[PDB]
Amino acid sequence: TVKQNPRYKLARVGKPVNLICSQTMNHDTMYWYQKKPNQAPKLLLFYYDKILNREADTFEKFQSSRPNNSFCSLYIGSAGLEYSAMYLCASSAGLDAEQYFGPGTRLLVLEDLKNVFPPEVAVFEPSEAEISHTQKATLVCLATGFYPDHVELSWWVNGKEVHSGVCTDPQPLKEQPALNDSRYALSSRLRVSATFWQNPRNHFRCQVQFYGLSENDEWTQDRAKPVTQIVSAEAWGRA
Amino acid sequence: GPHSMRYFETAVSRPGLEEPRYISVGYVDNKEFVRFDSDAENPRYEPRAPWMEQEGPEYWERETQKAKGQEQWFRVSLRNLLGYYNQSAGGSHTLQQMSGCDLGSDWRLLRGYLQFAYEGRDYIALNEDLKTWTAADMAAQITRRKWEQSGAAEHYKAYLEGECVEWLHRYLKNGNATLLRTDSPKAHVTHHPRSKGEVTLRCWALGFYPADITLTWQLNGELTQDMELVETRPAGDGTFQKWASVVVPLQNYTCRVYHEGLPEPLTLRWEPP
Amino acid sequence: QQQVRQSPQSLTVWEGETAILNCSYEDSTFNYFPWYQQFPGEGPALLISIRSVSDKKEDGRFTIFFNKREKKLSLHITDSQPGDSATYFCAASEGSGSWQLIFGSGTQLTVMPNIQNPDPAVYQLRDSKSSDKSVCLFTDFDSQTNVSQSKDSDVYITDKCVLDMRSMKSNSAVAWSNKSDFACANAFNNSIIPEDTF
Amino acid sequence: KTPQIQVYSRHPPENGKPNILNCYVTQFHPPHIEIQMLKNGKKIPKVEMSDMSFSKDWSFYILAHTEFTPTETDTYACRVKHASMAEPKTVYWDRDM
Amino acid sequence: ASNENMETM
Repeated sequence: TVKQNPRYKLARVGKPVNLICSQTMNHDTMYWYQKKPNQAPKLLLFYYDKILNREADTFEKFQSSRPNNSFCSLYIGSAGLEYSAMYLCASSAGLDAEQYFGPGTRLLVLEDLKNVFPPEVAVFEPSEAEISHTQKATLVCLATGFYPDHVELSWWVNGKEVHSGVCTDPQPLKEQPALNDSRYALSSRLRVSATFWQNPRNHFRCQVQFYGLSENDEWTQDRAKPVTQIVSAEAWGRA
Repeated sequence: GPHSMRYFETAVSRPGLEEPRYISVGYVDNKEFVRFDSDAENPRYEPRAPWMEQEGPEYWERETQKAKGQEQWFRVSLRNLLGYYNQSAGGSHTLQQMSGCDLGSDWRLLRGYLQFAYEGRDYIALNEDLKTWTAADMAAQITRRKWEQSGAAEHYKAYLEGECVEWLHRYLKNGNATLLRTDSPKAHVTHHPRSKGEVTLRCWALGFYPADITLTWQLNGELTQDMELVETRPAGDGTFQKWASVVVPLQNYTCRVYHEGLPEPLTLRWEPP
Repeated sequence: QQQVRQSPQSLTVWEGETAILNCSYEDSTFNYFPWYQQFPGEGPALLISIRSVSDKKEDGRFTIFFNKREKKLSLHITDSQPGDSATYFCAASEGSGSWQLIFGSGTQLTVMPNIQNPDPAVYQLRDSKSSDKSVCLFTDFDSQTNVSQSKDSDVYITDKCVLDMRSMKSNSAVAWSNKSDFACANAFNNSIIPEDTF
Repeated sequence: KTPQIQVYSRHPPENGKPNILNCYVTQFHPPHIEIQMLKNGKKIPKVEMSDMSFSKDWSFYILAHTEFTPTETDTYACRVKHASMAEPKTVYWDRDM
Repeated sequence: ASNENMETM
């Protein structure tokens, strides 16, 4: 109902950031909240039609722009380590009415983008013993060597996104926890019927949406630019 | 000719009530022309001058929508000031605003005005240059810091030089027969005896428009603090009244009347018949 | 302070039971008290709200028990389902300013599902490429047993995950390592149910 | 700010000829104020009050007027109640001022 | 015509 794209935003220290939020409800008031990890969402600023209001302790750190009533944006310039938090956008019909929140944009600010890497997606075919012991077949997905924690996993069966019989880990594991700036690893499970996996025309794809570098983002390394890309792994059924 | 357009805004908080009272009063050449009130059955910008009836529904709806936004601007600003001064949530608070410009000679813009007030005292005001702010206290300095980064002064300057001048030119054209109207005062001297052998000569001035008048007593040449004076009071029919008196011994003294309605300044003495 | 404080930090309860989520406020002028629910990778959605006039608000299973004399709130979830597993937030707003909602830290709720027929087994899953990778899957185990991280940087083991499958629920854990000759029997770091391999 | 009161007639006072008695209240804050026009110590019921307005020095001003016929025996006054004053200020009408 | 204020106090 209240749009907020992208779901994850990445930026370097000293570089400006502009987070966009939109609503189709034709609301007069649009709010901006800061959500720190395991902390209460604190109100930063709001826009009533044309009028802008900023909190006495918030201002000097955050700026705000409004092209039209349907949109609202939060501006950061320059970005620092203390800005690394979840940014929620609220929407209300009136100044003293119920608030509708967006999905939120998770912001992570780093000193250098040198360690930023896209994921390697791999699909694992169900075990023959699993189809023999039980009348079910589990497909295991594996996203490896990605930095930062900015990923969106989704299972696609016959071109359609499936949510039933799908389980993704709440937090990915650190590949090397002994050192900082370590790449993450996330796994997923897709349980389908034994007869469903036996059909050779049934398509199974594991799509992983990665949020990395953009057009404005500067890259000086010999290695390929880790742009906001989609990495997928597909597998067909067998009897 | 001295011409000016002004907008006198007020926001009064009510005990416990979610919505405060917002009143916006418009003035052209010190006389009222438009008025908005949130207390009314149907809150709309109502015409207060007879020449203001010329405007269609397009003008009234646009001004009412501007007032509705201002009604909420004053509501939040009033609550933000409670946080600055660290005052109690329940109480009577007042936020006032004075905005507009003076034309000068001839229809060009002379001076820009934008002032704010809290609890009757000064808070924040836009300077003569229309780019810098004057803060009366440390709470106003936070408001100044907020408006300096957002560049609020840049857009306030755009109104006072642009829209404020443009609209005042239209109001002077639409309303000319009643706006440029001048009424000459009725002057007379009264006798009031006292003890110790003294008498008070009161120089009257009745039925005059505009309120700007000068009444001075003379002892052949110049009598400063020893002369009694009262504030210019309205009669009720759109005209004004004022008098100046002086304590003299048991006598021929001169009174001077200065008004734009009269061609030559009035010089008058007492009788008796 | 305001504050707003909520208790506990994280609450875990079994399926079918009643979950109690407590909250406390300092400002007595607070009148509106909304409760928000957010799922992982999803924003807070309005679940149920309560005003200062009333002391009880019912909406099927979800109920708020407001107490003005103690300045505390409590959210009761009768017949807890695994789909309720989300972070619950509580806000508060006074008269003069309804736009400023003072939120709490939140309570992370975890509803453990009832496993009707547990069949724990470790399965060898091969890749669909060239290959050469292999993944071990410990599935259909009870909610009671726990899986350890297996104190080694080379062996990667994930936490339990419950699926739905529409036709009716099973817990699953993924184990993989880049190390050559890594057997699926290797899960000897945590206690498991005696069953089942090759 | 303590309110400043002035009691006067719209036209010059004359016994028999109907007139309008004004009560110009100035220099006060907050704008909430109570104005009562008196005749021989008794309050006048029909008193026309102007809308709320303020001056350049942020001080509020209000004008109250009533229909009256002047007589040499009748006394006129204006009682003003405000938050800045402990006791209400009552200014008596003088035809010489 | 009246004026609409920018940022709040």
